[PDB]
Parts: sequence; structure tokens; C-alpha cells
Amino acid sequence: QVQLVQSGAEVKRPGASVKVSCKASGYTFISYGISWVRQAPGQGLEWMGWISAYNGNTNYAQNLQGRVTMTTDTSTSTAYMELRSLRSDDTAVYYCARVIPGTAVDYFDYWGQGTLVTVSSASTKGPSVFPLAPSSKSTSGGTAALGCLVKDYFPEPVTVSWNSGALTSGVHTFPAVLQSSGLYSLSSVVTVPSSSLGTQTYICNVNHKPSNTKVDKRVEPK
Amino acid sequence: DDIVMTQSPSSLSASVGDRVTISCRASQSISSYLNWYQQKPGKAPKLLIYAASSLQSGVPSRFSGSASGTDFTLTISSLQPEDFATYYCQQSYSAPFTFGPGTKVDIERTVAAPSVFIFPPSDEQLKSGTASVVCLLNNFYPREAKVQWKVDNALQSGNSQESVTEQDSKDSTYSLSSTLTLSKADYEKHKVYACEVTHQGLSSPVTKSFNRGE
Repeated sequence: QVQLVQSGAEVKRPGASVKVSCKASGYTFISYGISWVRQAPGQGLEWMGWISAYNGNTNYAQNLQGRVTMTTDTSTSTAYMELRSLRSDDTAVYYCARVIPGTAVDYFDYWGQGTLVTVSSASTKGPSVFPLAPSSKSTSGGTAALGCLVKDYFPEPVTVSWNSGALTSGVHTFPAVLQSSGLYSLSSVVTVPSSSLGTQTYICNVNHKPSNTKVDKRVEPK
Repeated sequence: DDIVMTQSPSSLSASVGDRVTISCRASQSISSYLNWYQQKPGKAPKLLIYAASSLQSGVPSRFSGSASGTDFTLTISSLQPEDFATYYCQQSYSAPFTFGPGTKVDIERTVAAPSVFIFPPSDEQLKSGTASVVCLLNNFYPREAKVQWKVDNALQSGNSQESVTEQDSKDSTYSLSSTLTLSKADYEKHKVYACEVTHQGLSSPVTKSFNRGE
């Protein structure tokens, strides 16, 4: 059953190069082509180019010509995409996809799982974790919102749980946003019964593996 | 040729069992060199239709495609739960191959006003020279919502960022956080911090506010 398995996430500095792999299985690799398509965070899809495995012939997106190289190793059924002279706006999820040969219309019928490539000059940094404390200004008819602001970290990702995963209902952990500083921030909130506040403990568990930062923050009413 | 693919509408809401039609337009003639893909959050696209009207192997027969000149349509004859997703068209007529910007098909439900909460910056953070003020809009529908920050009644621009959850698996709502970032010195120059929320579930905008230092 056709599968395309891509390599893991990458963090790179501007001016560096990245090489992503796409290991194919479940079909005769040398009979097909591979295309690469990327998706910047929150954006749409952008075709990067095409390679035919049989003869190694390539077609590249004009906005990338000179900077992108696609290869295949027909002995291992693996495709590679190298992108050089990286810039911050090369930050994207990069996908490989299978192209069927000899069709009047080219189409991408199976896709890899994607590889995130983050391009940034930022140094690895763990987050500060600040309480979003419940008060009467986050109290709404017997319910109260509380949360954790997970600020100024790099690179992605962080994980957030509440009470070691025992609290899930009413949790919203928002997508991270990239600040003008080059560091990420995100918030996790939960709504709970307002009568529970004095009588129950709320802990947001923040883990930032890249910096080996782990934080459990108790959020207490004001 | 740099071919621009447009899609209309950019978003629509539907219920299970609905007939759903999505439209794509190419900026120039592309014959039938037009494909349709489905994408769900966190996942890779999946091919639905190729060459304008050919159903991809394994794709259910409720999906169909048609073409008229530069206008293309994807039809779902009776929407099923697994069909809520973003749909993209893609032209293979001229390099660079280009995609439309996507049409998100979300779950129709009754209007739900947001429950709004505001959080002052923490004492901890203020010690570090910065103040983050957070406004939470919880469990609203539809997605369209406007958050305006006001500081001593002055409308803020350029100093906030907001992000949104995917539609909730239990109640089909959205939630949204808006964060206003100020230096400590700027935060200390003003007294009233307010988040004003406009949403069609509210007959009037809702303002949540605090006085700094209370």
C-alpha cells in the first residue's frame, strides 16, 4: 500500500542548506516521479518541482531555480530535496508526492507526511511560563477561565497538559504565534467551575524538549 | 505562464447530507488540466479528482468534478462527517504548477456568541519589563470575530496577535486568543485596558476590561 515516509523536522539558520528525504514503499519506484510541494504556516500549497526517477530529469519552480536540487536514488527508492541559501520565509512543511507517468494531466496521487523546516537566526531558548489567573474578570456565570502563557521560546514545539493529563475537558491550547522577536509564544486555557477555584488545584505542565525545559505551573486565583 | 487559481467561496459551512459545491477559476485557459485535493489539519493533502472530472481510485462516488471554460466545480452530493476539510484546486497546464488558496468546509451549527475573558499581565512577567494582556473568546460560531484592544479608549493597532483553535470536536465551536504586548513602561502609562469583541451572536459588542493595579 503506497507510502512515502519523510525525514524528521529540521531547524536551520539563514544561508544554510537543508536536505529532506522521502522513502517510498509499496510500488515500483523507478516507474514514477516525485514532486515536492511546500506549505508555509497557515498558508496554501506551493509546487517546488518535479523529478522523474527513470532518467533523473527535473523541472524546478522558477522562484527556486539555482537554489533547489532534487535527486533520487533508484537503488533505495528514496527521493531527496536539497534547498540552499535558506531564508526565513522558507519556513514551511515540505511534502513529497508521487506523480504518475505518461498521463495527459499530471497529478499527485500519494503524499508523504510532511517535514517541517524552520529557518531562523534565533538561538534555542526555553519559555517563561506565566499564569493567566482566574478572577472575577475571567468568571462567567459559575464558570471561570484560567490558563498559562508560554512565552518566548525557540524552536517549536512545546507541549502543554493540565494536571498531568487528568484535565482535558474545556482545555484549549492555541497554536503558537511567531513574534517579531523571532521567538514563539502560545497560551493554553481551561474553563472550570468557579466554585472549584478555592477547592481544587490547576497545574499546566509545559515541556520544551529542545531546550530541555520542563515546567509545571500552578495557577491560583487572584 | 504564472497562472493564478482563485477559489470561491473562501469558506463555507454545511451539514451532513448537504449538497456542497466549490468553485475554482483559472486566470487563463487551462483546458481540463485541473485537479482537486482535500486536506485536514496536521495531515497531507489527498487527491480526489484529476483531469477536471476523473474520480481518483478509492475516492467515494459522492465526489465529482466539472469544468466550463476557466470555471471548475467540485461537488459533494451528500456531505459526510469525514468531508469537513479544506479543498484545493491545482492546475497542471503550465509551470509553475499552482494551487488555489483553498476553500474550508466547516460544520454548520447554530450561532454561538463567545464568552469573553480578560487577563492582566502577571506580577511575575511585569518584573521582567514586559506586559502581555490576554483576551479569550471561548466557544463561538461562526468563525468571524473581531477583537479590538482599547487602552484608555485609544484603539490599538500593530501590537497584538491572535490565534484560533480548530472547530471543536464536541460542540463545533471556535475559540480565539488575542494578546496585546506592551513594554512595562508603556503599560504603566495607562489605566483602562479593554478588549471589545464583535460577533454576530452578540446584538452589541461585548467589552471586558480592567483597571491596571486593581
